[PDB]
Amino acid sequence: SGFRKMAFPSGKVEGCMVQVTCGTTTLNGLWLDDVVYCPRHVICTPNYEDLLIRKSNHNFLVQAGNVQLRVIGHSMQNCVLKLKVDTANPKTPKYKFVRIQPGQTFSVLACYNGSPSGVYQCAMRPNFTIKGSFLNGSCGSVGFNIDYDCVSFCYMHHMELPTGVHAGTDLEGNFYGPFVDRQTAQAAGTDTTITVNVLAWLYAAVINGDRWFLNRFTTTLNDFNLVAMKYNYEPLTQDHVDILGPLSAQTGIAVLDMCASLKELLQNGRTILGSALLEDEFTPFDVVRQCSGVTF
Amino acid sequence: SGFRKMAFPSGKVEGCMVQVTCGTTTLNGLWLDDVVYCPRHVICTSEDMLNPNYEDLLIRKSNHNFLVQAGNVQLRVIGHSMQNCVLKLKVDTANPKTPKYKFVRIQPGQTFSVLACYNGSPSGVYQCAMRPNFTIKGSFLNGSCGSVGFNIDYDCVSFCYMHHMELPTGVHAGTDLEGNFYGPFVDRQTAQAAGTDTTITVNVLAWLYAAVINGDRWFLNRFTTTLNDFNLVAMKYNYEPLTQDHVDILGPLSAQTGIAVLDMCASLKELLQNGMNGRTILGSALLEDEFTPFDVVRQCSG
Ligand SMILES: *C(=N)[C@@H]1C[C@@]2(CN1C(=O)[C@H](CC(C)C)N(C)C(=O)c1cc3c(F)cc(F)c(F)c3[nH]1)C(=O)Nc1ccccc12
Ligand SMILES: *C(=N)[C@@H]1C[C@@]2(CN1C(=O)[C@H](CC(C)C)N(C)C(=O)c1cc3c(F)cc(F)c(F)c3[nH]1)C(=O)Nc1ccccc12
Repeated sequence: SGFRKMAFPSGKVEGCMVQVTCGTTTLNGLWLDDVVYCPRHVICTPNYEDLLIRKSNHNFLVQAGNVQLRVIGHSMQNCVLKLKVDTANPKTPKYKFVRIQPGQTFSVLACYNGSPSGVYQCAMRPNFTIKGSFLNGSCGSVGFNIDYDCVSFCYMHHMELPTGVHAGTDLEGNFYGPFVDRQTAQAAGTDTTITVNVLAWLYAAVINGDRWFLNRFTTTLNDFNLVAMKYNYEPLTQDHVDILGPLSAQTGIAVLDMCASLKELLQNGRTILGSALLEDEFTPFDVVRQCSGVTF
Repeated sequence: SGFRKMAFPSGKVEGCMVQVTCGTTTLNGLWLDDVVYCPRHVICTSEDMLNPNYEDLLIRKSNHNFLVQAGNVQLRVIGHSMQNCVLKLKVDTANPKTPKYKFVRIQPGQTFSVLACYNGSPSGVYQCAMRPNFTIKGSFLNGSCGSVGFNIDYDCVSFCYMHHMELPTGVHAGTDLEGNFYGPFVDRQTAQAAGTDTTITVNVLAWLYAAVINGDRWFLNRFTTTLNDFNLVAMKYNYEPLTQDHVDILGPLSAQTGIAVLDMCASLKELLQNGMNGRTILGSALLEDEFTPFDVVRQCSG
């Protein structure tokens, strides 16, 4: 029993982290095969096309611990810098690049100077920001999930907003949300609660012996959606009902019955899983992987 | 900026996890050098779990009775010895992935990362704290015994915990890497009760300093208190006593924010009497006690 904010085992990702230095700027790089992916803002003192044409291969100092890697080429893809290196990473795992949807979670391996400092779970907020923990030097730190034995890289850290939340790109350099890689005052849209994730966390509470919030009532998907609007909650789709199915069968509580419990919880407000708020940073798959004991 | 429940990168520990099987029992083992450390209850029979005689069961075991697997590589056991509640299995090959490591025994209130494993393979990593009643609030299912707790300063892995059992309340109990249980727990399937748990006061105060560092000031007040008056309050709320030693360790955080410890104590006293009134501190609607003053410094400074 027990329910914690559990990250993925970061072992496969640590073997990919390298230090990238350009001028007086030092950040992190993701070494996969013979390419090092890192935020392009490492070339700033901005016109990225201009600054990149004025760079040579040896202008980029890449370090894998104490081993200096020789840059044999460089190219830009959106907001990511791709540095071709002479040696392929022997610790390159089975990996792929994915772009996650708002509401999806991932583990962040925070790094400084190419070395991993810590690991934590994060959710891609519906306003396309992450509520992470990043200090100066953590750009290039990545977000990932693990399915079977494949690392799915979904996030690269680029910036912090004046509000304290963070923003970054997928591994193709495409920013999540309306953010740009300029050191300018940027504002995130009004954030909303990930409804399907709160429902999955309520199923995790039933699995761990918390039933006080349950009620006899059931609802329709349309009535529950009218309620979600009045509370800044993301709409619940029929697709979300299908992904909640396995958790609904394991507890014997229909999704629309748990929706009537969530409606009641939102109108009145005890603790659930040691929290005094409705937690939205656990997907239905996060609940299954923790409560079923999925390994990697 | 930002404040999260941050675990240590588990890479160095994943390379040490092996699967240990004894009879019909399968659990996790920690492979360091040519020794595999695991909970000794792996030698218990499904029938006699209440009062096993470990010295008696270990004398009737041979090296070939222990099946150790490192992924797909079966390791040959060349010897076996018992140290308190841990079983140490001498193996023929030294772990090539053995990191720089040491064994430490933590004090209640201290935090650490838990690499949860099943069948020798890592499932997940979370942050934990040694509760004042000597239990941990882990997330563990059957087959998780042998999973370890660790801290990684510089490049050395401090192994401080090995998972052994779950108590009827859903909390967990285990040993240090010398096999000494934390608390009054024994490795038997006998009726065991953890004492009434209490809140780690110094950790809540450190987390309040982390909130000021991250721009949360709503809970602050002009009042100050004495250490003795605050301690009378802590009792009325099931909080552990705040000692002068705790004031000293909180010093660096107090100097970085300019808020005296006894002033933050008057804010905690106020927070305990009213609550949150709908407000949140660092995204939590409760007073968090699982961050030591050193965890706050690690995360906020680097
Ligand atoms: C990456 N190495 C660091 C880590 C940091 C963001 N970051 C950057 O390099 C950012 C690059 C820009 C996208 C060009 N960066 C400097 C910012 O995001 C940034 C700078 C400021 C301010 F000066 C003021 C401000 F109000 C603001 F919102 C800013 N954002 C990160 O994740 N956290 C952090 C803290 C301190 C310095 C750097 C970074
Ligand atoms: C380790 N492989 C598993 C994981 C589990 C505890 N655990 C054990 O093997 C424990 C060994 C004892 C110390 C001999 N174990 C069986 C328990 O701690 C245990 C068994 C029971 C009960 F039958 C009833 C009960 F009320 C109780 F509190 C028990 N504790 C773990 O951490 N969580 C878990 C869940 C289910 C099975 C095993 C384990």
